[PDB]
Amino acid sequence: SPQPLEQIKLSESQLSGRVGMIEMDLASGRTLTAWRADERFPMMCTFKVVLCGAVLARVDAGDEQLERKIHYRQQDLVDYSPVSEKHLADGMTVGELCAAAITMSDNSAANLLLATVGGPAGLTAFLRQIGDNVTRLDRWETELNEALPGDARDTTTPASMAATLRKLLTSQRLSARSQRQLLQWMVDDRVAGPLIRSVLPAGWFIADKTGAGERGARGIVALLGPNNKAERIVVIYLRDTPASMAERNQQIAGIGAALIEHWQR
Ligand SMILES: OC[C@H]1O[C@H](O[C@H]2[C@H](O)[C@@H](O)[C@H](OCCCCCCC3CCCCC3)O[C@@H]2CO)[C@H](O)[C@@H](O)[C@@H]1O
Repeated sequence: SPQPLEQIKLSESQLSGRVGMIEMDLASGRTLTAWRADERFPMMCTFKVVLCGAVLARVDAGDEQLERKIHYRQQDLVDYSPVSEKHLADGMTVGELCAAAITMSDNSAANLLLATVGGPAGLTAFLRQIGDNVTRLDRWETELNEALPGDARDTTTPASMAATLRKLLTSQRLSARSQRQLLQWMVDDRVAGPLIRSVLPAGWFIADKTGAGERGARGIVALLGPNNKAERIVVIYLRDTPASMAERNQQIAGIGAALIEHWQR
């Protein structure tokens, strides 16, 4: 592998798309590697980590309970609802909805939770309240994945998303238990977690949320480190590439390979 920056460049030229990337020390917030870190990218499903952050802040404040059962109707469901479509009769707890959103990328679960936090405008207000003045959610699932060229809606930057994920996981803005829960939901990702582990060297920690949208948009926010520890936040977004899903996945994996190969840095 080339050095990470060189691999990222190669990825842009092979994908004919824009890559944005940041590697950040989880403990200190040190930015180690940055590429287009201040450019906008569609969040896609990665927004669901922030969403569950807002939910947990409500729980901490006594305005919400993870146990609270939410009942919903079929008319409420949107495209890709693998868990929520199974519980029309019996409902799902707020905590179950969070797990379905982060671990199983359930879109209707995400919308149900969005309802509880004041919708896209409420989640955006929450971002401002934790000092993220860049990330914005404007739409619900699934329109938020539209990824129109140049459209600022539903976007973040690698730098903002990394800083925000660090704030949610470690800054004591959330309670100890809530920080632990948000981390655990990312540890439990079923969409990409088990696949990533299958290709990581022994000893490497992974927790993640992945996202996918239109026009090539792909992304991952992750915690990664050797010695079974979450040492770094890695945020990678791709946009405006015509490439196959498989090659987008491979290119993201290649940037990861470069990070691992050149870790001691
Ligand atoms: O010397 C370091 C290591 O080099 C190789 O490991 C390879 C591994 O065999 C390959 O499968 C992976 O591909 C990359 C897999 C990454 C998967 C996605 C990563 C995510 C996580 C963070 C967010 C972005 C993407 O590269 C590493 C590093 O070369 C050797 O196989 C391994 O024995 C050795 O310990």
